[PDB]
Amino acid sequence: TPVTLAKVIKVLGRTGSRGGVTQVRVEFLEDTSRTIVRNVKGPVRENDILVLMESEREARRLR
Amino acid sequence: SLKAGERLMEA
Amino acid sequence: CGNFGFIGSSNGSITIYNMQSGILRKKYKLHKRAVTGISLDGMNRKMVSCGLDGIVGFYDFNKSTLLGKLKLDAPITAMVYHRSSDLFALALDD
Amino acid sequence: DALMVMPFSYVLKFLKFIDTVMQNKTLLHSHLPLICKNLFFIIKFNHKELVSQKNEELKLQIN
Amino acid sequence: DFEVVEEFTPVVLATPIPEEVQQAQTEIKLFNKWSFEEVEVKDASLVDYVQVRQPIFVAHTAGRYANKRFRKAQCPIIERLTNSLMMNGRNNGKKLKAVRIIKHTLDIINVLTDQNPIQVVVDAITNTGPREDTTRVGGGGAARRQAVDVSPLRRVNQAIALLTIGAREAAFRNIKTIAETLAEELINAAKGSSTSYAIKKKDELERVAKSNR
Amino acid sequence: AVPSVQTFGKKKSATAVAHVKAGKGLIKVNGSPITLVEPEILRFKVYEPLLLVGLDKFSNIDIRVRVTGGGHVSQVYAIRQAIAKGLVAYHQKYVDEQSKNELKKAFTSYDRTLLIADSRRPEPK
Amino acid sequence: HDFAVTSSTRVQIFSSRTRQVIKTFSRFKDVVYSASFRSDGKLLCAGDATGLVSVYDSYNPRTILLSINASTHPTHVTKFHTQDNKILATASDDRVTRLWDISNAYEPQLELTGATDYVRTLSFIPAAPHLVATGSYDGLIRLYDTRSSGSTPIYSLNHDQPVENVIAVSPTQIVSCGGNNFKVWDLTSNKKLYERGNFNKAVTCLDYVENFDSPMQSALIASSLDGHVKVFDPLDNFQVKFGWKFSGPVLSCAVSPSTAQGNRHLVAGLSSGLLAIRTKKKKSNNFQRM
Amino acid sequence: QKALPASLVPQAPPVLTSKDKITKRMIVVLAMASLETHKISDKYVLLNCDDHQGLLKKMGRDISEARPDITHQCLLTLLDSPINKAGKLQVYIQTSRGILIEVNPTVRIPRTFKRFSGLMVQLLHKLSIRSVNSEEKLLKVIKNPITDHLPTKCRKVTLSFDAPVIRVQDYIEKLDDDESICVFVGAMARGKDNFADEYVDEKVGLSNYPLSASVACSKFCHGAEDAWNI
Amino acid sequence: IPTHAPKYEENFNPDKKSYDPDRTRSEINKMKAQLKKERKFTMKEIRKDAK
RNA sequence: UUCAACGAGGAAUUCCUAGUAAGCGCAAGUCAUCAGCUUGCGUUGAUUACGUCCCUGCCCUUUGUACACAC
Repeated sequence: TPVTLAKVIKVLGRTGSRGGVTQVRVEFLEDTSRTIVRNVKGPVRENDILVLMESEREARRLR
Repeated sequence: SLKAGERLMEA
Repeated sequence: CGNFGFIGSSNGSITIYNMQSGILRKKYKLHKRAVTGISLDGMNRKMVSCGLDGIVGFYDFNKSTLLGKLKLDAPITAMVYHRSSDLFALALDD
Repeated sequence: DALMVMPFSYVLKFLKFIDTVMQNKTLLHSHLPLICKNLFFIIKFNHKELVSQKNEELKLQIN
Repeated sequence: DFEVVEEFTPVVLATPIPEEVQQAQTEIKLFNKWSFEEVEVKDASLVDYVQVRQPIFVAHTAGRYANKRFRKAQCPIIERLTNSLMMNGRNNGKKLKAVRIIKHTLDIINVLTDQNPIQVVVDAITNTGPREDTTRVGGGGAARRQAVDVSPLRRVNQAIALLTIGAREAAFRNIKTIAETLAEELINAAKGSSTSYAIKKKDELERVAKSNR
Repeated sequence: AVPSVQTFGKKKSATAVAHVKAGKGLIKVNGSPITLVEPEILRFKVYEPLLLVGLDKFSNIDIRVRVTGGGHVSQVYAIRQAIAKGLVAYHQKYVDEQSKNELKKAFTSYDRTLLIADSRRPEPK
Repeated sequence: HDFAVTSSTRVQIFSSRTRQVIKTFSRFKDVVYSASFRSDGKLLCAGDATGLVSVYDSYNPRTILLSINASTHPTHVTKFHTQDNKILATASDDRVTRLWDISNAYEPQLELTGATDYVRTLSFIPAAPHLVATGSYDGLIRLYDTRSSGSTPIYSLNHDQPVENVIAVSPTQIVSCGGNNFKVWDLTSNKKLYERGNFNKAVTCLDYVENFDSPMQSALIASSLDGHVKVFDPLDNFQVKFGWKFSGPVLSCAVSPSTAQGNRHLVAGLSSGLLAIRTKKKKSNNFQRM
Repeated sequence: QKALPASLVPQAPPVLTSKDKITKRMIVVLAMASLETHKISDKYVLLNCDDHQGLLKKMGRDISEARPDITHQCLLTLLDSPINKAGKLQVYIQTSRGILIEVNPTVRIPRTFKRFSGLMVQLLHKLSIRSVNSEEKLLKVIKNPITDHLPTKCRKVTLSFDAPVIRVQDYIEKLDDDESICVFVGAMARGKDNFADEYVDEKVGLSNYPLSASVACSKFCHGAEDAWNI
Repeated sequence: IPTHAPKYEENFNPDKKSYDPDRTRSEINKMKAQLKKERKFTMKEIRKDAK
């Protein structure tokens, strides 16, 4: 399965996420203008790259 | 119990 | 900086000594005929040498590489480096 | 934060909402600074993706 | 052409220094054997978290990496492997034993697969770290999992953890020791053979995330 | 009568005094050579002040280190600190300042704990 | 400068300057059969009568590096590749040799079958690294291209007697011993060109020397179950030049390799249970200023 | 052309446990078993539907859920199945009170019921049971969750009645050469078949009829025997 | 697969100890526990009435 | 030869964020306490959080006041 890479541009704050899971807003690398909201598990900061097995799915909250 | 942002999104 | 002095010999070899302690630091060997002009940047970063075989050598100074070498059309007799604008003038043999 | 959580598809339909609401000039003028604050933060935050969208419908919408 | 003279007398010392030791002043190799140049991180998003750009002489940099958040993303990954190797109640504190068995396992990684063992362990990290995982979305305790993505520091953390504890359980009561089981684990994880504990665990975590995505 | 220089290297309770003076090039820790410093896996932790800057700096000076206190790894960290800042102080006082701060730049680019220890701790959160 | 002798259930590395056992490998369960060094001389493979190839590193008998579990039959010959470093060829009493990658030591990377009875020897061809010549007790030196299927030889050389050893002299010609003679085979033309039968009983083993300090530029020596080890010169038509007689039937022999640079050895191990080594050996500063 | 093995004398199969996470096997998990003990004053018993009128109602619970007989008759079926003799199975059970018990293949579970009751009392209170020959330890309470003990490559399905019905033979030859199969079967008298939602990715069934517990076990075992040629 | 029989006692009781088949080592363990509890209770009581 | 325990300890539960957890020994025995031990002292020294109020709780405020600008 072809995988894609996406750089964090903004760690979303004050979302009501479940603890240990943080929403994040990533823009792609093959077209560095379009973004998608993902939600990651470990510690994340800005401008680091993370690996999306799919990109056809926006993230809701977790709670 | 939603919050701001998702209430605005569903609206 | 006042730390380095540069000697250009008639057998074409630049030697770089320390002005405080008086010992050889480096030794560049590009030219084969007499080196008539040596100068260095105002930031000690690129040096420029000109010999009377008519090649101007451009070296990096911190790294000991050469950045390039330009062959003119006459043997060069004198260099003057204007150091703020980074422009040096050569009195050629023609 | 409420305007930063929402993705770009919701930003595009937010622009559709603003485009419809400034035809009804009654509730445009009773909510002018709120519409201005929200709309300018939305496109200021999403400016990089908005100027990479290619659709004359949205171009005429913004105008 | 052009050549620089920068030493002007052959350097000899009164204390005799071994020839390979004074050969080590032209390039820093790990244990004076394994070169750090041409060691790339063949998976992006993990470059800037597996650190191979400051070469070291031994995996015992006593620097302080646990007082800011992502400061352990620039501990050299050989030393992160070593520190993760020295953990259980039996082997706590014994960093010199951990460094010595890391030296032995890089020697036997190279003698089995005749390539750079730092490149082998870097490929093992970037193949082991899972790229997706599940959190348990609670609902008070409704047993349903939701697939999340996973950040690269967590991928390097869980990569080193999976590799080291896989080497422990693979050395638990067999004839092989921790150095030989870790060598087998790092080789199999580097090529990605699905015979290793580590990438079988990665495939299970990624498959469960694909399931309840 | 001789140009000489004394520095100190410390980790937890080990402490190492290094005397550097002009000489033939011999580096001696506790009387024995530097190539005998056990635990023999950190001998390159002791060596890296030499290999970071070249042995042509040590070709004209002789160092001696006296190390007391501490344990094995605290003693090798005291030795490497004493050697590093002793070479820097010798090139400050008796060789030129350009080689002095070239040595400081090389050691600080490798790790500044060759030159400055981490000394007073903890933090009361 | 060191050599490994495979007796029963131990392998002893002797030194070529003291001729005493420097190191020994005794943790085999049954009779160890073959023991050879890798081409880098860094590790040592030993095939054992239980079909367990165990490769240690040389000069460290305590670290068994990996134990390939080959066939349930006894594994009788184990040698690394001479060009490649990470492949090990083991033939066994299963009438099938196997090429193992020593990284993936679970399944054999290639399974060279095709021989009808008791494959006892491998050999590699010394310039083409894809070319494995194997020899069995039915005669019939098979040889395999490893890029192909590998279950069929590309051709077969009919030594009529059951072969005991096959070595490779040139990149082109190989020598097979078995029965009272040995034959040499051109390999580019699939064709026999010399045969010497100067023994009474079966030639057990061969080995070959090149470029060493000698009047003979090449030398093939042959060991033959009747006491004799003889040296044949490959440049004048494999004529015999010298020989030794020993106190019993000689089962295996070897000499020091081509670059020995010191005390040079000929070793022959007998079926009687003993080992025979024959070696050839090799004022004031004021006054000086005056 | 292919030779024989070097030894035709048949070895016993290697008995597998949780200390071997490599070998392909069949794990059978008896979920929601009713294994609780209780005091009489002087005596300890295992809670039945029949040893009491209202000990279970004094404890609060209902009497229909105290059925250790059905996990007994599942354990008998699994350990007399030929796949257990061939050594391709091990039996984990987990009590409705959240107690995980590992069951060795080498055990001889007693055939009558109250012998099994007296076995379960000592297992639940001593956490371990040795053999009469006392050389190994063959019935033991181990630590939750079960995924710490299951093999690292193991597809975990659960058994029910309302699910897309499969055939066990082609279902087991679908999975590959090192993947095991962990089959959560419920040992309840009745209940929702959701006892293992957090471990399982596939919820399947075997028939179109209301299938008893040990009949479901024996059906899956016989399908596995046909798929693995036993 | 070999098949061992499980060793367990019938009418198990955890609160009672196991029935050792020796009446002169189970007896010494019983009376060691008895002297320990009676000695502990005895000297506890005499030090608290001393207090 | 064959008749007790036991091969890292279940359910639950407690504590813990850098010279920290843990390993290791060596001394002392300081008017209370402690030797069925207590307190010092060094040696070796990590993994993972360093975010969040989603859960469990605890707390605070609900005129902005305190002086501009802004909200």
